[PDB]
Amino acid sequence: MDFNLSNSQSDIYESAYRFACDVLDQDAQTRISQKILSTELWKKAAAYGFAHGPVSHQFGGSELGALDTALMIEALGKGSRDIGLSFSLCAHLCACVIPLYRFGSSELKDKYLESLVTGKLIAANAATEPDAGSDIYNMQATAQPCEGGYILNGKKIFITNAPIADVFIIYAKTNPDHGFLGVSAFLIEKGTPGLNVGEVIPKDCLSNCPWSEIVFNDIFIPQSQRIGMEGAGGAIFHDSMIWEKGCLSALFVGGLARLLETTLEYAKARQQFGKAIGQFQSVSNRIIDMKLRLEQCRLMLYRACWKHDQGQDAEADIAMSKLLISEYAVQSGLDAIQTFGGAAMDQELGLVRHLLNMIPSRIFSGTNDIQKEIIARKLGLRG
Amino acid sequence: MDFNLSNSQSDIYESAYRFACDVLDQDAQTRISQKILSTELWKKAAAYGFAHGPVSHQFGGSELGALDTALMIEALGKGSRDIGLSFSLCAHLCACVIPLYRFGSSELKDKYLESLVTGKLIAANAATEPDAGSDIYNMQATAQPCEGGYILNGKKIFITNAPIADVFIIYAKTNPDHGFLGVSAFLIEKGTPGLNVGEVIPKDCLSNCPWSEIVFNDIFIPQSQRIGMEGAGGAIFHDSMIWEKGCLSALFVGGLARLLETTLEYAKARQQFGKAIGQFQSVSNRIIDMKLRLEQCRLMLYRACWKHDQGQDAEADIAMSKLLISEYAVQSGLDAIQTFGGAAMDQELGLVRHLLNMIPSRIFSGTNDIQKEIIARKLGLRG
Amino acid sequence: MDFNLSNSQSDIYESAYRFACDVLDQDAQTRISQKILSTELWKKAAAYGFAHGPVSHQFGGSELGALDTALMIEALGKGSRDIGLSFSLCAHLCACVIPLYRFGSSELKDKYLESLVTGKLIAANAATEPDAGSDIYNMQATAQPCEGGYILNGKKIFITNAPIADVFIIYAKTNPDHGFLGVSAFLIEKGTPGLNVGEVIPKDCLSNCPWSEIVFNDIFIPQSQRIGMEGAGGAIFHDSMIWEKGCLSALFVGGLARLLETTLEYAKARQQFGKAIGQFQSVSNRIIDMKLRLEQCRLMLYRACWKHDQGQDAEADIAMSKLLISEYAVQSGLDAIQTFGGAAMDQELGLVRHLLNMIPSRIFSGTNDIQKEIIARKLGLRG
Amino acid sequence: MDFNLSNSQSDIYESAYRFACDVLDQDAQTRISQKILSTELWKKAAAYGFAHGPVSHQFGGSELGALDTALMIEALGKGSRDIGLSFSLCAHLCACVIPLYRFGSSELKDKYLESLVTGKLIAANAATEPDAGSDIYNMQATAQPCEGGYILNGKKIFITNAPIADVFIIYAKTNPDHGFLGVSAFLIEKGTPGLNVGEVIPKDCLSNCPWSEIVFNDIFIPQSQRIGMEGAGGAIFHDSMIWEKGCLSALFVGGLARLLETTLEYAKARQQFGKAIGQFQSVSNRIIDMKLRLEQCRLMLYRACWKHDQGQDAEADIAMSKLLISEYAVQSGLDAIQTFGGAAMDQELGLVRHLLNMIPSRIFSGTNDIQKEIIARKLGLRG
Ligand SMILES: Cc1cc2nc3c(=O)[nH]c(=O)nc-3n(C[C@H](O)[C@H](O)[C@H](O)COP(=O)(O)OP(=O)(O)OC[C@H]3O[C@@H](n4cnc5c(N)ncnc54)[C@H](O)[C@@H]3O)c2cc1C
Ligand SMILES: Cc1cc2nc3c(=O)[nH]c(=O)nc-3n(C[C@H](O)[C@H](O)[C@H](O)COP(=O)(O)OP(=O)(O)OC[C@H]3O[C@@H](n4cnc5c(N)ncnc54)[C@H](O)[C@@H]3O)c2cc1C
Ligand SMILES: Cc1cc2nc3c(=O)[nH]c(=O)nc-3n(C[C@H](O)[C@H](O)[C@H](O)COP(=O)(O)OP(=O)(O)OC[C@H]3O[C@@H](n4cnc5c(N)ncnc54)[C@H](O)[C@@H]3O)c2cc1C
Ligand SMILES: Cc1cc2nc3c(=O)[nH]c(=O)nc-3n(C[C@H](O)[C@H](O)[C@H](O)COP(=O)(O)OP(=O)(O)OC[C@H]3O[C@@H](n4cnc5c(N)ncnc54)[C@H](O)[C@@H]3O)c2cc1C
Ligand SMILES: [Cl-]
Ligand SMILES: [Cl-]
Repeated sequence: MDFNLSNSQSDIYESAYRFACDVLDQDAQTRISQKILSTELWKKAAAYGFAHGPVSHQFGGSELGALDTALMIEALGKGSRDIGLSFSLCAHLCACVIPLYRFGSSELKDKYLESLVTGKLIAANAATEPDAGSDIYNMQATAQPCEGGYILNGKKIFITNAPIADVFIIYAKTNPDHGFLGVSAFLIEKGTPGLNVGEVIPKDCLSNCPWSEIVFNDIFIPQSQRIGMEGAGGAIFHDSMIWEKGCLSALFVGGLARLLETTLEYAKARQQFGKAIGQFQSVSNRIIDMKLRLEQCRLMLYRACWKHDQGQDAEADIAMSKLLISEYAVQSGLDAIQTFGGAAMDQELGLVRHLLNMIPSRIFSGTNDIQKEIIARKLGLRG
Repeated sequence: MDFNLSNSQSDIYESAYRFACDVLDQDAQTRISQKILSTELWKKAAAYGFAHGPVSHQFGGSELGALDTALMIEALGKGSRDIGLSFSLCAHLCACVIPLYRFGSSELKDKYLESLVTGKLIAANAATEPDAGSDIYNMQATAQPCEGGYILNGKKIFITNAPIADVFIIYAKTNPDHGFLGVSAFLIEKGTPGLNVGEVIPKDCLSNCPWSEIVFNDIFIPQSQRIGMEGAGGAIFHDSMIWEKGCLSALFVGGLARLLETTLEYAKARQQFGKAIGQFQSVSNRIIDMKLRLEQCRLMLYRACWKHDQGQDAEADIAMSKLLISEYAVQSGLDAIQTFGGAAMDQELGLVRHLLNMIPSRIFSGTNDIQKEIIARKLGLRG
Repeated sequence: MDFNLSNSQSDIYESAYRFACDVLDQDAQTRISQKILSTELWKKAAAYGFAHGPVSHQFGGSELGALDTALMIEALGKGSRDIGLSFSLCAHLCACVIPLYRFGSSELKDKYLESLVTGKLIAANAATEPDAGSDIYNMQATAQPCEGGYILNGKKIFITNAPIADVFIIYAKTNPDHGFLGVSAFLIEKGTPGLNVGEVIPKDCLSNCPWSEIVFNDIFIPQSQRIGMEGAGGAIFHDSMIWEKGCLSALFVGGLARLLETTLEYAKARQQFGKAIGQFQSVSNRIIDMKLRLEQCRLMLYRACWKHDQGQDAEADIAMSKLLISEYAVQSGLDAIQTFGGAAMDQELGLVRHLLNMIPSRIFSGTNDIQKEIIARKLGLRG
Repeated sequence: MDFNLSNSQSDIYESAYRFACDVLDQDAQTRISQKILSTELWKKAAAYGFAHGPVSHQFGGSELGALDTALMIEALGKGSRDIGLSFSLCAHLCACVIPLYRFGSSELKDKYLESLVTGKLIAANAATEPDAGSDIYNMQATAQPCEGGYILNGKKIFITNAPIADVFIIYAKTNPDHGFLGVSAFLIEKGTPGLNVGEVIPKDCLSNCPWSEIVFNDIFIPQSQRIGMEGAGGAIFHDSMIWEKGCLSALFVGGLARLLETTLEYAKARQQFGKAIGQFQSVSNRIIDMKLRLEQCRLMLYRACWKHDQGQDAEADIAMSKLLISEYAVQSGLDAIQTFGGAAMDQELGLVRHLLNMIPSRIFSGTNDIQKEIIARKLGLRG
């Protein structure tokens, strides 16, 4: 039992924090105001190491564990205001790079993986459908086996990075008899005949992180573009979501550390009735809640990632961390706004934008109600 | 003890609801998207009766009580998506029309009141300052008595309607010896020398409801433009805030009724795992919270306004209603977003915009921490 | 819309309050300490009017509506510390007297009803079973039709008043083919062969309100002791629970009014750090929550009972009031303890005992989770 | 960063757990029912090691750190239902043994310390007064210096173990000019002239853990019985409370682990409506809250104790852990009762007694409002 980072981990965190502050946070306000995802800046971040994670040196990666990867992402969330870009980059890492590395054939990895790890190519993960959100294994897109590969039809929605992606990691049914056991995963390139990528659909939350629908109209998928074995697509999706929930969520821990520092400074400086507003217990009690939340969810995050790195079953731990981080990120965003009062409306300071950016954290990679269902199942309550 | 509306009250509510749906809600999505406050549409709403409240027939008003006025505003909040326009109109009524009617001289009312009641003129209330928010009686703007009236200097911030107002109801110290007893109220016209109205300052919440700063540089206020007696400005401000907290807050009760209907319809229609999502208790428990909140805060609102109409001391009741409505409006906005999941990001449906519009309700007219301080004082805990 | 009591209602409340203070609360501390239910005192309360409710003058009652009955019970909850006795009396009224009056034949009412209304006889309602709590229509006790009546077998648990009852209102299946439509209700006398009333089972909550199990071993029920029609027992039980949830819950509104007055007095009188503890916002914020809860749940209670008296469908309103009153009674008990600190441990003052007495309010007459299921069904979420 | 116990720590926990189950939990139900604190059993627990903590081998101790000591206490809280005895023992360790070891002279330690570490003698800590609870440095008891020592007068209340203690660690003012700097600490023996120990005062929470008032009437304290330096009594008290809040609170973490296991088993076994009640999300969502709380507060506890063992400033960490453990212990007690419904009233199972035992955890060693004030001060909000 030890609660210090190693020297190596401290160096990883500090280097990522410096890059986030000195590279990505530069001119963030202009990109945020204009709703710009700068692909050239995204690629520099990818190549720095944010697209690497556990990938081996063979493919340009850093062989990091889950805890190391989470520390880099926590630093990114604390140091850069451009959380939409950070979310886009981390989705590419956790839901696209990592499954290709963990399950792709040698041929597929040799063709695509280093390009994704360096950001030469941007990827999008396409699983969710109009009638398959939480009930993902109800997906209806079909990859019908045929001579030489598959014929793919269907529609995916809510696809982060789709408007800017060069490749798509898609999940579809190769056996409509089954749910989970009937899904396979495939890599398809932008421009393939029959792949219709929709225009960006605007949103107020994470507003410069592009998403859109994609429609498959009779796409031919060559056999060599299947990721993993036939029917393994549910397991591949599940594994990718463990990585996304475990490490991507660290963004919001770093964002909460930043928010709490801003909120503490204001509560010490702003005076009403002849005293700092932090001296009123209505004000300080909320700030203490923010502090309590930050410390608890950071420890839960670190333990979930450490358990994964030890080879232990961390599924419940990752569901608990994803739930706590996202709940605490939203609640603390509300508490920071309450601390500032009318001053919270300022768009430069961005407290309201911060709350908006935290709202989807309770939805992405499985809603928090679904996290409770996962934990309930691990506790024996779904037998 | 009776919980029905009278026939007259039902007619007032239904007429206001029809106007909100059939006039104001028409083309609201375009104005919301473009961040437009249509002054011509605002004036039609004012003249319909939303700028009338308790004003007598002599000045074009309807002699409504607080409960009647709140019902009209509740209908407005349920029927029109353009809550920024509705907030702007209700601020003009509660913080400008009503104090002028209740405290202005015959001469001032004869010159200005009917124009404000018909919306011929738009008014803004200017009390808050950089160093006087919750601690309003710390305001530093000074109206120094001089031959013929006053010399006014100072700065006001967060002033709803300032960029579009023709007249300003301003509060300033006529005696810097005192706080509350040292404030007077004045009506000043747009264009008076020394009145510098700032450009609109954008915000994400209530985004088409304009606000800005105003600076007074050596303005001469003629004696006849003082509203009420010298030093009564604190009492006038206080009375105006009772009306704003009591009736303007009804907007958010009507908005919660609308939100709950939308949320119920979706939870019945959207299916996952082979059933409507409303069949999962994680989903329905939040919707029941929304229902419980709506019923409780509507009754608290109605009782506060009824008590005022009976001539009873309703200050604690109004503080309790303002606190409950705004807390419940924010919490229910969060719960509706959670019900919809990724579907909540759609900008046309506007669930995220609705949450943004509810966030300032816990701040305007006195924060909810200040409402607790008012209630504490009424309960004898601040002696 | 009116929020005053009538003169008649004010008189009912005040007379009940005086009886609760001047009769029942006398020597309550001794009975509470010794865990005594004084049947002679219970009978005086019954005869005063607490066993009357809506029963007609023909049978000794007062023809009160639900709101009148709730006011009497609210006064009882505020004026008497002996809430175990009050709960016992109100269970007899709402679950035994009222169904016999509403559904019993002329012959059964002529034999028993006036005796129950005067408290000459004490009754217990026996519905719950080991395997039928929330799922009450799963009850397994059987009243098998036979020549002359029925043969009754089964076991009931959690039966308030069973150790002191002279008569039992029992629910059992007359058709094991059905659930709700298969239940009938019967009145059986203490001492009937085969009726085995268990010894009192102690509890820490409502500790002097006796309950026990009852076992039926081949009881013969004569035909004339069926209450209502064959198979109407589910409807009779349901109606009785509407009365119990609607009016019995008023006990806890009166108890919260008493608790809040005690808590306010202490927060003004107790000083630490040179000021009354009510001046610290951590302390006052909880007391304001208690006040907000009291006002909201009293209005919800009154509206539910008024709607019933108007002949409107009040089922959702009664479920909402039962849920809010019991949740707020428990939360406010916790908040009063927090206000007093170590002083809350005093057994004479009884703040901890008060919390214990409120704990079962979230369980009796249907748990609060079941109240949410009822409200969900009324909102169309259980179709 | 590592989240495993060492082999030594696992052995400490497991040995303490076995002793708690196989020695202390034996016949606990009888002692709980009769409100008995068995001093002979208490002494066996003390001698086993529960009175040792950090005390050196010289005095019979085990030289444990704070984390080791907390693990032993967590095991005690999980393994023994007799939490009143466990609280009594841990108060003696943390508030009496530890300050004597850390601050007492060689002469005082040689006379008393090994006897306290073996439980040969029981000690009580007497700091709180009628007018000095949270505001402890307002204590009014006076130890007036005189020839040969001090004359002690005053009154202490809420003193755990006073009715059974052989020695008292008392705090009193040696300089009524100052608060914190004016307090000194002393050891006095039962039977000293002028020491009047009150009779046990009963309570419903921790009901077999005796407490009482003590009155000092002109007690002569010889100079050699002062613990530490003159005026160091505030620092000694503060240090003792760090140990009590840091390690004694582990009792409630172990109790929550036990409660959660009991609650999970019931939610799997109890069926209504044809399924285990754990399958209803209203039920499982609360159990998941219990699980989330247990994991978070155990990690916060372990980190606070580890930081203390590393020589770091752990004051904020200990205040955060004491607050979270006690809040989560109370909330989880409420949630377990809600899970069981009417079955929670059973006195043998003791769910209601468990809630009662957790209620004072939010008060002892400083209320949770005071913990927030400590954290606020550490965050710079009390400057
Ligand atoms: C920012 C963001 C980025 C995203 N990026 C991607 C991406 O790149 N690729 C991709 O494939 N998808 C992506 N998604 C989609 C995401 O996976 C879905 O939003 C998620 O699976 C939830 O599905 P849904 O939104 O359809 O909600 P629904 O499943 O319709 O849920 C609606 C409500 O019902 C509740 N509910 C549903 N089932 C249950 C149940 N069994 N028990 C209890 N409650 C239940 C939910 O918790 C929620 O409250 C993204 C979403 C967001 C918000
Ligand atoms: C939508 C909107 C419209 C507005 N329109 C107008 C307008 O037209 N005219 C106008 O004059 N003003 C207007 N205002 C300003 C409004 O009156 C102020 O925002 C309000 O008075 C709060 O002051 P503040 O924002 O400076 O917050 P502060 O007073 O700085 O409060 C900051 C924090 O400290 C807390 N706090 C302060 N004092 C205490 C205390 N004693 N106890 C406990 N907590 C305390 C607050 O509750 C809050 O959490 C508007 C504001 C909003 C949001
Ligand atoms: C003070 C008191 C007095 C009583 N007096 C009487 C009396 O005089 N006569 C009598 O007949 N009975 C009486 N009862 C019993 C009472 O009716 C039952 O306690 C009640 O019906 C709940 O059943 P249960 O206790 O078996 O809990 P269970 O039904 O076992 O419930 C256990 C848990 O599962 C939850 N749960 C169950 N089903 C669902 C569902 N569908 N959805 C979500 N959650 C669910 C519950 O809410 C609870 O959290 C009394 C109870 C109390 C506490
Ligand atoms: C189980 C138990 C065992 C105990 N054992 C001992 C023992 O052995 N020896 C001993 O000396 N004492 C003991 N105590 C007493 C304990 O130290 C006091 O209860 C504690 O210091 C709180 O003081 P109080 O109870 O007088 O509450 P008060 O100080 O009167 O507090 C009342 C309320 O005011 C609040 N409050 C007070 N000041 C502030 C503030 N500045 N800001 C915000 N809120 C504030 C509190 O949080 C609380 O809500 C024990 C108490 C308990 C419950
Ligand atoms: Cl305060
Ligand atoms: Cl469910």
